[PDB]
This record gives sequence, structure tokens and C-alpha cells, in this order.
Amino acid sequence: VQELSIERLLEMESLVADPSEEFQFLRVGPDSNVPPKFRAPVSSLCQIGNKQIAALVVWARDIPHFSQLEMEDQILLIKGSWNELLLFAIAWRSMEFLTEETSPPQLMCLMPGMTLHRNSALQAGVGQIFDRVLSELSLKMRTLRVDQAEYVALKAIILLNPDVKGLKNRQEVEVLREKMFLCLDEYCRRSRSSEEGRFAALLLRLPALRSISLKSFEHLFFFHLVADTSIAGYIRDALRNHAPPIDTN
Amino acid sequence: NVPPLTANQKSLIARLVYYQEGYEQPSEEDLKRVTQTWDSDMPFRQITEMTILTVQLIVEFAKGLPGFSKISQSDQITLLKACSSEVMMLRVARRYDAATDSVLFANNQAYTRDNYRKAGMAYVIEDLLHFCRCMYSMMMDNVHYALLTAIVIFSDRPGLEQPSLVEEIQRYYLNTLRVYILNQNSASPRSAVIFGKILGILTEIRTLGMQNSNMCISLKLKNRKLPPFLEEIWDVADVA
Ligand SMILES: C/C=C/CC/C=C\CC/C=C/CCCCCCC(=O)OC[C@H](COP(=O)(O)OCCN)OC(=O)CCCCCCC/C=C/C/C=C/CCC
Ligand SMILES: COc1cccc(C(=O)NN(C(=O)c2cccnc2OC)C(C)(C)C)c1C
Ligand SMILES: [Mg+2]
Repeated sequence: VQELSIERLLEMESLVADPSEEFQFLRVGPDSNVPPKFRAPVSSLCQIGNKQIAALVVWARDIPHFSQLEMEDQILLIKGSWNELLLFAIAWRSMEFLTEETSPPQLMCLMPGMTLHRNSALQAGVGQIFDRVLSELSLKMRTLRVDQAEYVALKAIILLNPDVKGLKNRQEVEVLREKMFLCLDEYCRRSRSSEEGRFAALLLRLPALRSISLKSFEHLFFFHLVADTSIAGYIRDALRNHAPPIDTN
Repeated sequence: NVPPLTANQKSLIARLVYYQEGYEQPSEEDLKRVTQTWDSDMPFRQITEMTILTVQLIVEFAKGLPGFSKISQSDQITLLKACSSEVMMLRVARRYDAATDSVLFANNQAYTRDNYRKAGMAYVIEDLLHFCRCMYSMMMDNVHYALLTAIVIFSDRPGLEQPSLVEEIQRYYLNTLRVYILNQNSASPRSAVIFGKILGILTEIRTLGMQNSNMCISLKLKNRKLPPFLEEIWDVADVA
């Protein structure tokens, strides 16, 4: 029995998952309105998303007191957070590729080996989402000087959402999110004592992340890239069958 | 002990609760005017007519809000367009009756399960009722609710000319809510929890505001007549 804290969540970032089992959360599918010329690139990007979705489930599973939740609720929390947690990780990685400290940012870190260029997003018609990710999230967190402790705490608050529809034990999810609110306020008060609006400033990025996440689904569903009928089952099988994370000493 | 509320913050709280109570209920004179503009189409009319009236009350509340005059006219319309649907979700959720598990709007004829099922939007009311039950469990007083409403209006929206200015105005209401929760709870550790759960509503009303935009587009595709004031305030495209 361990305590849900920022210190434990920081240790969980070092753990790397073995994605030996792959689940097709995002796939091109038949009769795709994606032009065939760009169909192979979109499929590649979907397989990259699926890998990061799989590593996201392994991370959520080892969060303290997350396994003690009902398996129905564990599926619902990951089902309603994977898109927002993906964009939040993309924005966190994209902070390094920012221009300077009047041209808009041009690079976005899909993955450590990936940068999606702004012109490619404009051709795909997702340039508006592209810029919001880099401005409302990446650039704002650089201005807010967000460290990894606050970043991993916001990740837990995004996942542990008691307002998820269909939960069996809502109040069990509340206690975990309420504990993360206490951990976040304590870190903001001892580190940056002068900044008294930082606790709200960090949390004000979550509504911005939601609006961006919902807009991504509109493009994802318009191109029939999501298999929503099978996502709930993939998380169930990933929570049970995926191997424990590898550790870096 | 606990940092107290300043004279500016105590007056702002008293001002917000004062005017939000005046716009809780629509005016009887404006009640009959919006109906004279335009198979029964009665459930769809009552829901839209009450939405027009309540949105009009939201704009009047937002225009008389401290800081709304400091921003440009183009930024005023941008904030009014975005917060209209989301504040509507707070107005309706504020009138949730736990005993009957429904929305009691005194009129009690628009926001009902029966009118939404007859208007074809049977799936929508259950998503609204879930947000009503979730927000009802928070037990916000009129101060939490009024300060939250102002925080919604001065939120960072896409297409703002002066985002740094609106952010300073929003922070002026956030700190009022923060100190109010501190004095209310005697600086107990739970002050951040109550302050955090209120800020969590900002995230959830983004989804409901997005569902309203998708519903307005679906109604425009099915050739169902949406009122003109609601089509302009939310930028509903005349789509085929
Ligand atoms: C939150 C989850 C994140 C995981 C995202 C990973 C994979 C999902 C797919 C993402 C695609 C981003 C676009 C990358 C460029 C693709 C190559 C390209 O130039 O296509 C142009 C084409 C123009 O065609 P056309 O103009 O119709 O045809 C022209 C003539 N044939 O565009 C297309 O063919 C359609 C592409 C479908 C894009 C779906 C966007 C969904 C985005 C989700 C979140 C990511 C946001 C960052 C975006 C940069
Ligand atoms: C999740 O809840 C949703 C989701 C999607 C659409 C609606 C809706 O019914 N919206 N409409 C209203 O009149 C209305 C009623 C109550 C409150 N807010 C409203 O609008 C902001 C239409 C203009 C008729 C579409 C609602 C209530
Ligand atoms: Mg006022």
C-alpha cells in the first residue's frame, strides 16, 4: 500500500512499457475518406498513437490506488482520458521545439523520434488544432515555467475524472482526484511561494486541453480513424495482459 | 490566521450575487416578445424560447461585469459568443431538483424529459441531467456559482485580440474565489479541493458547449428552424 503523491508519479515516468501486445485504437479502415496518396502516412501516425495509447494504459495501471478501483471504472477513466493525455504529452514534448523567447511555431513533437511540421497540418486541414496545441498548451506552459512535478500531477488529475459518465463508484474516483488537488497545491506553495495564482493557472490549462481534444475527435471521426466500439475492450485486455513496465536504474 | 477578503472583494461578491438573482428569472414583458417572432413544434419552441430569454439575461449580466468595459468590442463579442452556451449549462444545472431528478425552472415547461423526447433530442437530456447531478453534488452557494460564472466569461477563447488582458481580468475573479473559499473553510487543507473542483467545472462545460454546437449543426441539416438570435450568438452555419 503506497501513497498517491507527486514523488511516486515522478518515479513512474522513468518506467518504460514493453508494447509487445498491440491494440488498434486508431486505424485507417476500409473506404477511408483519407486520400489514398496520404493513406500510408495516416496509418503510420495511427500506429504511433496506438503505441502511445498502450504505454498510457500501463502508466495508469500503476498509479497508486488505481488498481483498487473497479475494473469497470478503470476502463471508463482510460477511455475518457487517452486523447487528452496524448495531446498533453505532445504539448509537453513540443516545448523544446519552440521558436524563441513574429512567426507562429512550426514544429510539434508527436514522439521523441517525430516532429510534425505546420505545413503538413495545413494540408491535412488541421492547422487550427495544430496552432492551439502549441499556443494554448506548449507556449503557455513555457510561460508558466511548468516543471515535471506539476506536469505529472496534472496528468493524474486529467485521468482521475469523477464526472466520467457511467462510473460504478464515483466517490472512489473523487478521493483520488481530491488527493491530487492537495498534492498540487502543496507543491505550488512550497516551491513558488510568491506565485499565489499558480494553482489556478495550471488547472486553467485543462479546459483548454479539453476543447482541443474534442476538436481532434471531430477530425478523427470525420476520417473514420477511431474504433470506438473496440476501445473499451482493448483497455480491458491491456490492463490484464500487458507486461509490467521496464525500469531504468 | 486566514487572509481576509478585502473591501474590493467583499463588494464584488455582493455585486455578483445581487445581479445574478435579478437575471435568474426572465422578464414577463420580454417573455411574450420573443415568441411573436416565429408538426406542433411546441416542445422545440419552448426550449428555444427559454434559451433565447436566458441567453439575453446572460449577456446583460456579462456586460455589467467589472472588466467587461476594458476589453475591445471585438473581444466582447468573442467572449459573449463562447460563454453563452456554457453559462446556459450552469443556469439549468443550478435549478436541478434532487427529489424529482429534473429541472425546475418555475415555468417548468421547456427543459423536461417529455419536451426533449418529442423534439427528437431524447439522448441530449440525459447528458444534461448527468451534469446537473454532478454539479448538484458540489453544493456551491450563490457566491461559488456567481464567481464561477464570471470566470467562465473571462476565459481564454480562440480569436481574442488581447488574451493577456482578459487573463488579468479572470485572475481578478479567481483570487476572489480563492480567498472566499479560504475564509469559508478557515484555511482548512480542503480549500484547494473545493477550489479545484470548481475549476473542474470549466473543463466539463467545454464538452457541453461543444455538444450544443454539434446539435445546432445537426438541426440545420435536418431543415429544422433554429431561432435567428441563437444562430448568430453561436455562429451556426447555414449548412446543407
Ligand atoms: C490526439 C491523438 C493524436 C494521434 C494522432 C495520430 C494519428 C491521427 C492522424 C493525424 C494526422 C495529422 C496530419 C499529418 C499529415 C498527414 C499527411 C498529409 O499531408 O495529409 C494531407 C491530407 C489532405 O487530404 P485532403 O486535403 O482531404 O485531400 C487533398 C487532395 N487529395 O490529409 C488527410 O488525408 C487526412 C488526414 C487525417 C488527419 C486527422 C487529424 C486528427 C488529429 C488528431 C490529433 C492530432 C492533432 C495534430 C495534427 C497535426
Ligand atoms: C448537454 O446538454 C445539451 C447538449 C446539446 C444541446 C443542448 C440543447 O438542448 N441546446 N439547445 C438549447 O436550447 C439549450 C437548452 C438548455 C441548455 N442550453 C441550451 O443551449 C445552450 C438547442 C438550442 C435547442 C440546441 C443541450 C442542453
Ligand atoms: Mg453585473
